[PDB]
Amino acid sequence: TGVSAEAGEQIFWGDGQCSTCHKIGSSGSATRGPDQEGLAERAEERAKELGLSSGLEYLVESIIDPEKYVVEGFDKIMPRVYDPPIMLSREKILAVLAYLQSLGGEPDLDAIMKFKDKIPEASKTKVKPWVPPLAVTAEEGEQVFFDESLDVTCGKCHMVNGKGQKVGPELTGIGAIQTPQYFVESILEPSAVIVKGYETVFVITADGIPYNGLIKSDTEEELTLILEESGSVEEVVIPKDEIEDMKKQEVSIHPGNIGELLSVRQFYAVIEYLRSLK
Ligand code: HEC
Ligand code: HEC
Ligand SMILES: [Ca+2]
Ligand SMILES: [Ca+2]
Ligand SMILES: [Ca+2]
Ligand SMILES: [Ca+2]
Repeated sequence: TGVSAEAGEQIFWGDGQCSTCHKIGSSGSATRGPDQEGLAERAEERAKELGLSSGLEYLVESIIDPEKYVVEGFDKIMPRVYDPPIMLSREKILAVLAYLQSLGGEPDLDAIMKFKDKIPEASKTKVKPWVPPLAVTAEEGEQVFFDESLDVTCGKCHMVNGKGQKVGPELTGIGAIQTPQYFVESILEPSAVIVKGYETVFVITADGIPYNGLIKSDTEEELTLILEESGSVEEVVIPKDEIEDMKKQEVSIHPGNIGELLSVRQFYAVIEYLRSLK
């Protein structure tokens, strides 16, 4: 569809997967990444802070090396979209850059095209095939994911296509977006990346009672938390008028001991299941 902001808009909201994490003002509802309304002017400010040549250069860097600068208040969750699974082509990345410049600015197509030689070509990805060390399948991993007889049951906290229970985020579609490495880290190192909105808070009430958990809901009169202990979860409803302090902690309720609770087979099967969630 060429290199035009119009093409880029279709890709951002489509096969680039950008809108699965980013909203633009009142368009979209995704929150895993920052709202991109006003991004073109923000990029000019980022480039100044970072000693880059232009806002455009910051936008390019943000796609080609997402980890190089991490927006405050977010973790290293954005994938390299020119690598698997997304495998977004170079022409589509150039188009998306034109779209990003249109978010409060003016696309500069000649300037974008000069960055072509810095954008990796998806077909030339250097990522190696994911090969688990024993034979596992996605269907086997689905069984593990929902198995309530294990010492961890992913489905107690994550929904897929209407199955499971919501504590952490819904995982439907994540295999179209994320890498097996991100799945490994998410399972075994849960606090390395905290999905936005799923932070643990530490609350203290006026009566001196502590509660540490994630926020399920937050109304004008009640804060509902989900607490976790030994893989089980529990709700508590705290009257807002009784809250003395609340602080976000960079820690996850996803358990930290899954490497002790899943066999090698179960673990690699679950990864294959996650990859399959297109
Ligand atoms: C969720 C898994 C994401 C996907 C898919 C995409 N992005 Fe993203 N992006 C995400 C986060 C959490 C962050 C902030 C942390 C960081 O890496 O800096 C970003 C950031 C950006 C930025 C910078 C925004 C800023 O305010 O400075 C840009 C320009 C950006 N992301 C672009 C972008 C595009 C075009 C995507 C589709 C090809 C895309 N992102 C996907 C999370 C996620
Ligand atoms: C509730 C006590 C949980 C259990 C059991 C499991 N997960 Fe979890 N997970 C939970 C939360 C609250 C969060 C968000 C905060 C964070 O740590 O990032 C997560 C996150 C993930 C992710 C990342 C999702 C994303 O959108 O990027 C993945 C891939 C994930 N969790 C996988 C997963 C698996 C496979 C589990 C069973 C072995 C599992 N989780 C259990 C909460 C809880
Ligand atoms: Ca970044
Ligand atoms: Ca995590
Ligand atoms: Ca009140
Ligand atoms: Ca209790």
